[PDB]
Amino acid sequence: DINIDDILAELDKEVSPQQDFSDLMKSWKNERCSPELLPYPHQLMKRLLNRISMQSQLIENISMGFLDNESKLPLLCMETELERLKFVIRSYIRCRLSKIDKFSLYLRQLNEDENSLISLTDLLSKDEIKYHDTHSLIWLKLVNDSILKYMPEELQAINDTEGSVNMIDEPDWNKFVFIHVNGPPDGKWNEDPLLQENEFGKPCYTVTIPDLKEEVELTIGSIYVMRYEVIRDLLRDDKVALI
Amino acid sequence: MSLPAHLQQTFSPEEIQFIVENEPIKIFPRITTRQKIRHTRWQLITTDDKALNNMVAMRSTEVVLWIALLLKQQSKCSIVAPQWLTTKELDRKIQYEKTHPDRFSELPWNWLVLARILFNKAKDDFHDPIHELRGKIQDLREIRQIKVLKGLKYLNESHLQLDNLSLLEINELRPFITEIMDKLREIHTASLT
Amino acid sequence: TAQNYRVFSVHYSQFHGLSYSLSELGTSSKRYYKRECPLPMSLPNIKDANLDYYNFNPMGIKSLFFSSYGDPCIFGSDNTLLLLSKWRSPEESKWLPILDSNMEIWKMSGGKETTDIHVWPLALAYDTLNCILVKGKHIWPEFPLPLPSEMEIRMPVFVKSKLLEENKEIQIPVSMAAEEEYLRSKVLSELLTDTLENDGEMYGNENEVLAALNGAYDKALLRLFASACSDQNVEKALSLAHELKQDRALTAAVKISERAELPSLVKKINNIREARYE
Repeated sequence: DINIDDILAELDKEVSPQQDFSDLMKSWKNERCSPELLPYPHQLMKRLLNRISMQSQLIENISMGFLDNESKLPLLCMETELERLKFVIRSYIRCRLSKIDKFSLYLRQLNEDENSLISLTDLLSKDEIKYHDTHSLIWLKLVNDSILKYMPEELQAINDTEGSVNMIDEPDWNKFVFIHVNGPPDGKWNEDPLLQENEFGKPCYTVTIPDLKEEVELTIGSIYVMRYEVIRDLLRDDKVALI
Repeated sequence: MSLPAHLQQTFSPEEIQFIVENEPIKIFPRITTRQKIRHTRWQLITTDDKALNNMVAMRSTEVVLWIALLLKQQSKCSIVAPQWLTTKELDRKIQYEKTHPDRFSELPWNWLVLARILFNKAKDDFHDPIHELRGKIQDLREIRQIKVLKGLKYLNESHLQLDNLSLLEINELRPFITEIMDKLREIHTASLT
Repeated sequence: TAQNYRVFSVHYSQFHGLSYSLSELGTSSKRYYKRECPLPMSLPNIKDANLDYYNFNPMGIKSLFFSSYGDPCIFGSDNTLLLLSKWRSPEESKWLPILDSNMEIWKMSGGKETTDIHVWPLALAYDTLNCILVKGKHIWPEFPLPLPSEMEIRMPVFVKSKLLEENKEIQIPVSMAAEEEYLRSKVLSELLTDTLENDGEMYGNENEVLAALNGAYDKALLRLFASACSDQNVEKALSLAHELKQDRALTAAVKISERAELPSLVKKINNIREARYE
């Protein structure tokens, strides 16, 4: 049989608001579910905060025409869509503000560490850099006055890593998370160097979990309970999403 | 903190509903919004506007589920249940479930969530009698709950695989499976030199 | 039946047989397109599941309607939807059987000879019969009217015996599937073309539908040309290439003939390019 389909595909070949919302939903789901503070979607967030400002002005402008068919369902939908969209962004920001609270001394440690692999301004919004730096002084003043004032000088450090317990609470890198194995974000599987076939045909990624010296194959389109430290590189590269 | 404690590592069932309401669903419009060649318009920013400004009464179309429910709240729509919400396709999935103890059947990730939404909001739009659909959604819910209880005998230091488990079935188990596998990992890594 | 100024009537008597008339009465320029022409539609083969219906409707016309584009349709006792083609010019008119809905039900129920299911037609929007699929021992629907289902129209080129041997969900042989898509596209492109030329568009989309519909015709013919090359019937292949519309799609025919190593077809196709360019 002569298989034509590549000739038919070459004959056949003759950023958007709908896409950015789908990246906000990915970001919100991964941020809720991950133990780490993920890096902020800088350009995505600037785009969405424009569209909310322009759309909220448009809904008010259309409501000026109603003073003078004149069906109201599209006004109702444009309004309920802004409530649905503003909720995802509020729930997203309130979630990552909660992680800046937990990780203040760890983020301060990445910022005092001049040799760091990460700059804090890669990781945080301008309003999160504001929240972080000032919530740290507000809390530090509270404890520093209220109880640290009385301590001997070598115990006055709020962030002593040398003591009997480390005071800097780091993320739980090995948290178990549920993942759904997307495959590459492009449908074009042949690009990917990590991906490979199996027996039963089906493709997968292989990852080694180093404490146990165990390889595991993450077959595409299936759900695993898996340690986050093993997933990070696949999650940053969009190969998997957190359920 | 900024985020309530009951949300700190998981989704509320109302957030799992909100995620499912972002999916496309097929509808039969009861309004013609399509203007003839021979007016207000939708102008949305998170979903495809071009599907709604082109409605014609009783020709099917796809819209995002939260708009289908908002139209169906007036008489202005009817919601076409997916093919898997048929008494034939549910009964093939129940047979698959009974036949393969080792696996969950290939139901879509949102099947419990979408069944619960449409049985409450679109109760009149099923071709099959809704009391037999509710009956088979429960038959599927119960078989998968046995297979989950069998799966939890294997909580592990390394991983699990849970191939066709729904988002709502993952979301009830999340704060148990992950909390126990976290203590099995802490007890294990503590033993290492 | 009527739709706007068009009227379509079916006539019957022992002394005349079945016939139809089609009219366009208008606020001015009244015309009768056809008066009492014979109608090629089957009357029933004259238990109470049928007889309680045929006592009520002896002709077995389940519905009579115009399509949304104003071409007459009739759905008879034989469950076949017939659409009248090219009627605006009477010397070129024909009835097209565009659904054999008994076959289209057997196909979707996985090849069971299926008695508990009946179609009840409402309208032909372009390309798709709105209808109730009724279930049970009565042919007709009940008071909480179920949603109109949609059946996509299919030309009756499905040989049930070939479908039986290749299935023993139904899979359709890709030659049979290409033969239907080529025929279905050829009839629909002629209905649109005549509407757009005689009435004009009512939605701006119709010219972009027609462009997309020609695209599905040429892709169906190239999928038949591949079978003709696989069976090395160079003559059948050249006939399939000659009916092909887009000059840009005829490039795919020469590519397929090289892939098949049939160099006679290569030269012959090059003659078609120049002839159609001129």
